[PDB]
Amino acid sequence: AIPFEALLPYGIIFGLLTAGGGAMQVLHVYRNGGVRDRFAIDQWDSQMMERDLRLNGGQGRKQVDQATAPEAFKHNHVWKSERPLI
Amino acid sequence: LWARIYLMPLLQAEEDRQTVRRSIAQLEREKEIMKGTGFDVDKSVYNDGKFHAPALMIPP
Amino acid sequence: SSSLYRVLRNAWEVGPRSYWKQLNSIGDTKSGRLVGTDIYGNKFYETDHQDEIHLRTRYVEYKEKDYD
Amino acid sequence: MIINIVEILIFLVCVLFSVAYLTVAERKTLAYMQRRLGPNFVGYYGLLQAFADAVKLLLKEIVLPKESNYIILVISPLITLITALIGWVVIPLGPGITLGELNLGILFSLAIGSLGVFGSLLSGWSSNSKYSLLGSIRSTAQLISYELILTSIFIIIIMFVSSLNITTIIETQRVVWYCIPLLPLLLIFFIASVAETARPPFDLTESESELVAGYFTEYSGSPFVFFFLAEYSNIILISAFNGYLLLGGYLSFNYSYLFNILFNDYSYVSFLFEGLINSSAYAIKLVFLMFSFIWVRAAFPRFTYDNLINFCWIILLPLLFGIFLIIPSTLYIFDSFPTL
Amino acid sequence: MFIGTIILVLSFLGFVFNRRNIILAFICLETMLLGINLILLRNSVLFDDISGSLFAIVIIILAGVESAIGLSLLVSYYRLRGVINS
Amino acid sequence: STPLVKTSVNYSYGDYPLIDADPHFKRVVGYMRPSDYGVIGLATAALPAGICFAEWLDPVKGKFARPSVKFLRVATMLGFAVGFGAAYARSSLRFFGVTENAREYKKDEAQMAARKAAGLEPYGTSSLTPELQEIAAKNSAHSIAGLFIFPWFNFVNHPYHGRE
Amino acid sequence: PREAAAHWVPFEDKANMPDNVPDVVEVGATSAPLLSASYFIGAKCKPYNDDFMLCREESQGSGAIDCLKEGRRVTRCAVSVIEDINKSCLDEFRLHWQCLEQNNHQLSGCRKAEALLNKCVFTKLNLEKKIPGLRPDEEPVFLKKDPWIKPAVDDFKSVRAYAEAKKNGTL
Amino acid sequence: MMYLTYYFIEITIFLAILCTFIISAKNPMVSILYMIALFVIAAMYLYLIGLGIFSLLYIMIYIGAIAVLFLFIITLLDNDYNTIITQDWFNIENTTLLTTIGNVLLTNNAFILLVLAIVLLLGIIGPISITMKHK
Amino acid sequence: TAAGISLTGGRNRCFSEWQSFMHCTAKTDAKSRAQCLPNFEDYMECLHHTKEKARLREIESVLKQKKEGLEAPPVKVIPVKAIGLV
Amino acid sequence: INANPGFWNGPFRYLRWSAHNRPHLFFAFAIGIAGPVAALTLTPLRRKYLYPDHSPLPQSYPLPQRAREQLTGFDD
Amino acid sequence: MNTFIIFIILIPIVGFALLAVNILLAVYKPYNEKLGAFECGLTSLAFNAAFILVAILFLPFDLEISTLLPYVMSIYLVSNYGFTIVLLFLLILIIGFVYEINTNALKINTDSLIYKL
Repeated sequence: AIPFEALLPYGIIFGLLTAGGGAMQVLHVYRNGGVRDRFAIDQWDSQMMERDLRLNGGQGRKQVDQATAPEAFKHNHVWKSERPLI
Repeated sequence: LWARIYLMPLLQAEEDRQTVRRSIAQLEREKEIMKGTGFDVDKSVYNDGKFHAPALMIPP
Repeated sequence: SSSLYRVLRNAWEVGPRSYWKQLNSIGDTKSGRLVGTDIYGNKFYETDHQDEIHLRTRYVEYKEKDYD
Repeated sequence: MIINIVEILIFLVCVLFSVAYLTVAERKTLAYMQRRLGPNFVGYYGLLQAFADAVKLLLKEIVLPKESNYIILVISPLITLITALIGWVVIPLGPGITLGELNLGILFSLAIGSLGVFGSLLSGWSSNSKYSLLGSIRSTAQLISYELILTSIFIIIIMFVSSLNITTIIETQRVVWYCIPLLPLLLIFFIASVAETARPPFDLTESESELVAGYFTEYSGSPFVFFFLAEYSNIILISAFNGYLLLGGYLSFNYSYLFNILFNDYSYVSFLFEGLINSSAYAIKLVFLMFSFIWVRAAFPRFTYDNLINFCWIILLPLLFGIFLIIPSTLYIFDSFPTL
Repeated sequence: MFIGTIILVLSFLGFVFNRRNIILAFICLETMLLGINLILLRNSVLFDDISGSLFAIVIIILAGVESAIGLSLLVSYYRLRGVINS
Repeated sequence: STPLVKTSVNYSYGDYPLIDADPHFKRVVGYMRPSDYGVIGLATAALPAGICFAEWLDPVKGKFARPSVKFLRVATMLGFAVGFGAAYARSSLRFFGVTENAREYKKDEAQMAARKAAGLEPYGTSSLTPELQEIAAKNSAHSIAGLFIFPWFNFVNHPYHGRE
Repeated sequence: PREAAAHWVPFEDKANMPDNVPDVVEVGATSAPLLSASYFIGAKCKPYNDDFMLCREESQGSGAIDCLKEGRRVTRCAVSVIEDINKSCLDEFRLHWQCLEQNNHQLSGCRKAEALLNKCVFTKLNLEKKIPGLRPDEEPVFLKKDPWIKPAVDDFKSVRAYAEAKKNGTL
Repeated sequence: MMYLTYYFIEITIFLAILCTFIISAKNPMVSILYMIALFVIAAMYLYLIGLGIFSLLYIMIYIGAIAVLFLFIITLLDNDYNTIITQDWFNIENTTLLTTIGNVLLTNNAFILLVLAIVLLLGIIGPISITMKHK
Repeated sequence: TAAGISLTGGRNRCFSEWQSFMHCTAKTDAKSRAQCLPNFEDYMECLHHTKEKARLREIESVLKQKKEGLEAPPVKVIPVKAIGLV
Repeated sequence: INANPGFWNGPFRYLRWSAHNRPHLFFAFAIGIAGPVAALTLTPLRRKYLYPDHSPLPQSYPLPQRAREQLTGFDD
Repeated sequence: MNTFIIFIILIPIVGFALLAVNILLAVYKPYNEKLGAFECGLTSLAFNAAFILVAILFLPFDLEISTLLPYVMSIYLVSNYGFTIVLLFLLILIIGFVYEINTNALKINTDSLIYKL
């Protein structure tokens, strides 16, 4: 027969990893605001996301598709002031 | 790649506009600080006539 | 037999209270007909379930928690 | 901040308890392969066995032998455990679903792995029991030799992907798992992961019959807990490396049709259901690998030092260099150099 | 430039004023190469130039082979004498 | 096959006209004269003849003995390598216009004219991008100068051949 | 340019444009709508983009200040095409860019919404999506049927709309 | 919090001075462990300046191999201004430090690569030649 | 050679004036070479920012010696979380 | 019993001996050498018959090789 | 302060906490006989070259393997050119590996009985 007592610890491990990953999916989605995560993001993507923050008012990954930008977009430009690499 | 190429001109153009504004703005700020002193703020440190966005700010 | 079906069938045959008693004393789930009782109070069972190996067809359920 | 904390606690608890229950699963599986039962008495169905051993060992006195560097003897197990657990920060249970989403995830895995020989190298010097010294030198040799095989298989896989992000490597495998075109490479990764973990048959490092106990002869109490925990955590972690390099990580099947039947829009229910599917796929792959470690422990006698060194450096490494030659050749022949 | 320079100079002084052991000598060699490389890499970053990092990679590899050969020399030296009294 | 960088045109490496600044391996072997094959044969014979004569002059173990077949086989192999290197160098030097190259010049003119008639590229089409072609050219140009040190060849169909 | 290192603070400049410079509208779409509309922007504004880049090259270093005018031209062309999409094909445009938001911005995960958006834009704006540089033998991947690579979950709304269009005959 | 990341560079520098404990160690082992600590500090500094991939390569090689060899053998034998960080969009590829190093090393400097192959060949032949007694 | 290649495979930070200076040295001869000393100062300037640091030194020195207020559109520093807020 | 027969004495006999008595080395070498030879011999066959090589991808903005053609449209 | 750094910080704290629990709760009664080193129950150095040699040859081979990381991260960009270069690199290293094999570097009474009648 199939020894179920031998499979109980395997079942415990399997349920633990499965539940942990499911809870991590829900937390990541909740942190993202209802969309999946962005993975393998290059410099281009980081800059696009910064521009998105300038456009949607700092609301994370929220997207706007209006053709014309609000007025504050022209003034909320950011350069970065980086300390001397001694 | 082709999508990114098609987006690059407008994004660049915006960035050039921001560059010109912030470079000029810093020029007037420094000039205003240097009024009353015998120093030329408009003189580039470079010998070519080319536009040179500032590097190296003062710490804020 | 190590099968889960054996355990489910024994648990059904024996009732939930006795299942919990067995899980708290012996660790297995055994279903067998009572044979007798000691002077001390322990109870002895025999089983004819074919899924029981040689030397597991008689067992005892001690009367006290500190069994011996 | 709060969400970060909750994610880390969930992940850490799952990993620690999975390691704890792997020990019980090993005892039970070996037991049933040996016609016996294994732990079924401490806790219902022997489910509290690992915590019983833990508590006992945490109540055990620490003995510091007279000729020993006590600082090194206590800190070596600690660093090996830390690195063994740090290795988990990059393992994804779904697309982007990990504590550390590094573009250098593979390089991080290899580096933290290479930090794994220091427990063996240091304990022999710390114990000063002679059995520990012999075990320590032989182990350091074996571990580095097989780390070479593991690194070489890593490189061969990156030849197909051209990325050091683990999630990307997993995503490229929706077309096919890499264990299909590279079945021989999968066999070698198992044989080498067994050796790199120091498991039987390749348990020469801490083999009780050649050398009593092993490098740990002198380790009582929590230091023994640390070596034990690091060993089983490393077992699971290298099974994880195997999983995402070769078994497609968290990919099981195309559940797009099913989700379109069940749901009609995105919801926390559907995100949770997808998360559970991906995590279940990855965890079932981990379970098969751990079972295989236990199976191989049950089936085979040990190697000798000469035998395993000969294996790694005369049978495995030539084959791997040959594959180094033949994989890019096949890419070139069919014009399939992978893009970034 | 700062961390690398100080590692270089302190390792050099450790090497020269070593009157304790030969292992200290090996270590000062390795750490000097480290400091050289750190200075190099900072300069690479400041210039956004790849030649600096290429030479850093080459130094890494050559320091590897140099360590291998040096330890082999030390072992061959030991084989005749049985003991390193420095 | 459009060049990305400017090259000299019909530059004189010597007293003779330029045929090709960086000839392709197939051309260099294809334009080899019977004298060059004589050079290859002479090296192939000379190297084992050299080892045998050296044994004659000063026997390894006092008493003369003909060198074993392993060493003679070695000898032939390496001698052929030296001969082929020498012959390749001679042909390439003809291509640069350093030695006499009338025959090679005429044959090149004819071959180029035929290729142009067929509509093909004068130097062939490359499976590389132009940047990799310029890099391959800068790696293989005048690499015959280091024949003593390392062997390097042109295997890439690039357009930087220094002609018009 | 390299990304910022150990310690950096972002700082904002409060000055206005110098008043000699003609003002221009800025594109307000974000990454997903922009990536959705990129092919149409290219198809329409290719001459202006090319002119902008040629100006930047010929300026030989003063590009930022000498190439403001056709930069304004580029931005205006982009805003025009985005407005046309917002007026004519808004629902399909939203399908496409929300699908992209869900699929890590991979066009391979939004073929169904992309087919609808492409048909709408071709019919109501006379813009075609096309991949430059392919020989006639090579087939554009976004036109390929039965791809090796498929999304994890076909987007629900996009699947429903696609089946609906297949019924209506628009697609 | 902000002063932490600001002085992070200066902290690695200070710990490096302190760790260079290597010279004063009573036990050469202990000296080798402090060498490993110095290498971890180096990896920390490398990440800070923007070269994390180098932090990982250093961990891989110098700690993973060179420190391991060291220990094996000895068990056996008896500027106040701030820089402006600006964006531009001319880079459409996902090209990082490793990719660029591969590109230049394998095309512009293939010769350096093959000479490094010869150097590693030496690193194999030599140790065999002097640590092994033939016949 | 890798000269001119940035950390991302493009042109490094200081390429443009280096290339201008090479255009000089190509067009001129040894006698005439001093003719574009200016291009070389521009190159070294891009590399090391020395006259720029000097100019910033005089600007800061005079700024800190001033008690009168400054009326010019100022520079504002914001937290990274506050990019695009309001 | 079995012993090395010498490669130079007989090639195919030595290959058979190697394949029977040193399979690890024999097959390591076979797999390693099959790569480059197959590259050289078979890549042109693939190009000729199966499918040609792909068109290169862009690496940077494709600059037009022409003069500015002024322009008229989308102005102030 | 992302999950990465917090987890990295958290792990050693857990290790130290387990160690401190052991120190606080366990008894501690050292005495001379207990402090002796264990060798099968009762109180009580030349090595072979291959021990040295495995360790020493690990470093070149490790460097060879890790020298292919730039290649596999840039395979497409280097095209059929870099391909050939890395073949040559690999073959040159394979030669050293052949030398190692043939010299048997890592490896560690049949006379007849004759009577003078």
